[PDB]
Amino acid sequence: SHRPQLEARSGAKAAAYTPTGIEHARLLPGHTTLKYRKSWRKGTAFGRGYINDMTKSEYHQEFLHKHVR
Amino acid sequence: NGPEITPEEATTIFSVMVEWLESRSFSPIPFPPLTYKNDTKILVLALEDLKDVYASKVRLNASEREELALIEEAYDNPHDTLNRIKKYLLTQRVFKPVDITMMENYQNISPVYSVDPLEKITDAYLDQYLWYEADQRKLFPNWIKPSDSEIPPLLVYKWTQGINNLSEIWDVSRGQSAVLLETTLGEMAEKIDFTLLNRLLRLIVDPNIADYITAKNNVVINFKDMSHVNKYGLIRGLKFASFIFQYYGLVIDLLLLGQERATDLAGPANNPNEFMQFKSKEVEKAHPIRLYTRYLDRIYMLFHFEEDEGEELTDEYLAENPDPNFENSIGYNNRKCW
Amino acid sequence: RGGISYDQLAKLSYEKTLRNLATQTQNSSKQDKVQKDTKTGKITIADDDKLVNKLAVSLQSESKKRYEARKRQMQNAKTLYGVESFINDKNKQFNEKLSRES
Amino acid sequence: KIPAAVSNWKNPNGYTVALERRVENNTINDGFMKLSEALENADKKARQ
Amino acid sequence: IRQKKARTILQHLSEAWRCWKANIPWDVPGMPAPIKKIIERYIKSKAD
Amino acid sequence: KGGVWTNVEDQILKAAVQKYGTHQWSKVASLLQKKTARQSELRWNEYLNPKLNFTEFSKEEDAQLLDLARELPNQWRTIADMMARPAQVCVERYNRLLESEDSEDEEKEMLAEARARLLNTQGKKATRKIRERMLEESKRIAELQKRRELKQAGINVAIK
RNA sequence: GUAUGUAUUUAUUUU
RNA sequence: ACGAAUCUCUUUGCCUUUUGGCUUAGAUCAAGUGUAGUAUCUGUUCUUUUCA
RNA sequence: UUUUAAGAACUAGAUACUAACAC
RNA sequence: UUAUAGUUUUUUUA
Repeated sequence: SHRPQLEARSGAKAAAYTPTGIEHARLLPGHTTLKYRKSWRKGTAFGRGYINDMTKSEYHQEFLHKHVR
Repeated sequence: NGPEITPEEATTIFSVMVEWLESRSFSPIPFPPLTYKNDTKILVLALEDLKDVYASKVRLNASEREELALIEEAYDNPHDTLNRIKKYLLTQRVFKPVDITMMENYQNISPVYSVDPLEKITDAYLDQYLWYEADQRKLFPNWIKPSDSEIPPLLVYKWTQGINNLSEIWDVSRGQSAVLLETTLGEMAEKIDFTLLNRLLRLIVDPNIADYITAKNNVVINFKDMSHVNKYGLIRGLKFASFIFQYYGLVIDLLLLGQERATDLAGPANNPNEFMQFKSKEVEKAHPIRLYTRYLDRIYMLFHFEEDEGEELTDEYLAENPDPNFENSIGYNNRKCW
Repeated sequence: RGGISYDQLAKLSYEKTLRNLATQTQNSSKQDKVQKDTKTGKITIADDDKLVNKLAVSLQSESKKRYEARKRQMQNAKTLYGVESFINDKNKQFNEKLSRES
Repeated sequence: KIPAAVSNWKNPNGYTVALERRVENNTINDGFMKLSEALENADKKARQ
Repeated sequence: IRQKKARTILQHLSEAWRCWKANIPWDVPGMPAPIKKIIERYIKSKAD
Repeated sequence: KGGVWTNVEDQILKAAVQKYGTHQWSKVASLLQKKTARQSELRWNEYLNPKLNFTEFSKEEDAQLLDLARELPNQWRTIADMMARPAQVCVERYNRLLESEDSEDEEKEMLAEARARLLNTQGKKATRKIRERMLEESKRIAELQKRRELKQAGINVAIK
């Protein structure tokens, strides 16, 4: 008994109802009026855009190359 | 995309380790022999090492209980088990999966592997056995030191005493300079490449045991549903995954030094130095490189320079990276604490 | 081959009940208005009480024969196939839908 | 035609299913072949 | 043809997603190409 | 403690997988006694699962084999997939390929347990409903033959 | 250790 | 001869009681003890029919 | 017009689920 | 073991 909804409640079922009279909070009058417009170094062994995707991205692979570590 | 190293680099590296070793005149390890003089001792150690995970616990879960069984018998029947293992290494190449679960730092994360108990017990024996035979035969030279003799802060200390009390660094009379590198190896293991390994281990260890390792890595990895063979990099939670790790970095090192300067640091195998030692001051001064110390990842190096050599470098560098900007001081980084 | 559009099908059934209706009428030869209300907009048609009952009875017997095709189809279909695992009825049903697939 | 769901994880009525509704191409890159055989060459040189 | 075909295709939706978690490459053996496009589209959307 | 695999418990498994699907194993080791998650799924993926390839060699598979396994020193599960052949079998038939070189009681009671378990799909709530509803029907029948026997006395008592 | 749910008709509705 | 109709069966088409959500696979998955209510698993021994 | 259960008696308990009941 | 006891991540030493 979990069912995925297939629907939504038509406003009409509400619309027929009679009112309440409760007053909520956010309806207190505010913004009450509008506005208008007018040598050694040789020793060592060696002789001398935006890619639309995510887990292949450059950033994201940096990030996860930091944090999960 | 195939193997990255290219065969070229491969050959160069291997040859390096080779002339090191033969020049170093080192005898490789034999597989643990059937008649061994030390053996049950070593197994004493490893098993206590597993024991200690569970010393504290009160609730013991299923795999655990499985373990304590496997242990208790292992105490009881040392010649039994020793035979069981030496069998296992001589043969078995295929292994149960492995389990990652990541553990949290609230800032970063770290992988926590889990092996499977028999595989563990073998390993721990072999881990222990490696370190003992190696350090017995003085594999690693001084300068590789997350080592025995020095707990970390003491390592800092003798590293200072190294810095200073070597001859002369503080005479600025001319232009004279000295420069430390602080580094990481980036990914280090996660590029460790088996086919390279199993060879480089054919150097220092019997073809079998090494085989047991290279074939000891690849496993499935089950994180819950997600699962994949591990074909390439390195799983460190393997009991021995320390050792080879150090090993591999040695290869890095014999590069960064290059043969000679290493031969400074080691001296003969007959007279390997203490940490900070040389023979004459010149042994320091035969080269710009004075200290080299590599701790796990971080590499730490000390160059001693005079305007001659150093301005010949900045001749190289500058020559190839002229900056009329003079902005090379922007991204450059030093400490925010001081 | 195949699937028939819901159009052509409705036509074909129209033909079948055509010819069936024809066996009604003709077989009834073998075995042998519109008024409107000026007062209100209602219309009044006069029909025989005959042929209304043949109509209804025909409908009922159709519902019967179809109902019985479906029922006998239950019996046979659920007795026959013995292969796939079945926990309950609906495993046999659905699972035979997965057999209907390929 | 849309196939019918057989989902490795949930089985919300308990229905049972023939396994295969529940349940590579390339080879290697010869970079390998060259790698191991080059390692091999330098190897046998060295031992010699 | 809607109701059953629809809902069951959604079951393919979810199954597709929790594939993409587990990394399952998710090739349903055969299935209309465009619908499969839709699934890829959305699962990208929810993915990001 | 050391076990081996009867085709009894093996069959109970393949039935279980044939219901719960692969990745729910912690249930598949419930029916199955004697065994664990990793044990179950270990033998499953490594052996039992039919999609694996069990067959002989071929010279494709063979020259293929000595090729790959010679190139890659030991990596078996990699090479395995390279053969599309099961791991330890490729290992085995390999070693043989170089070996041509030479010089019913309480198990019937557990099967009663699982065989009884699979057959109820609902969960505690639905069963609870089955009961409650039948109990309602007993209430109806009772209250009826109440009224029936009261009609056999002729006194007619109306229903609530 | 509990939420939660269910029934609790006494005072005669015309043959 | 074939036109028409009833019944029966086979095939095809249409699927008829034919998987109804999400989050970290939602998380977790074994070590106990005595007695007691109730479910059920097996053996043995005997006998193969009708009327008011 | 439908139908037919092998029948009867004897026996112990093992694995069981659970218990605001006994460290 | 008591004046309880589903969510309040249930369980470790110097």
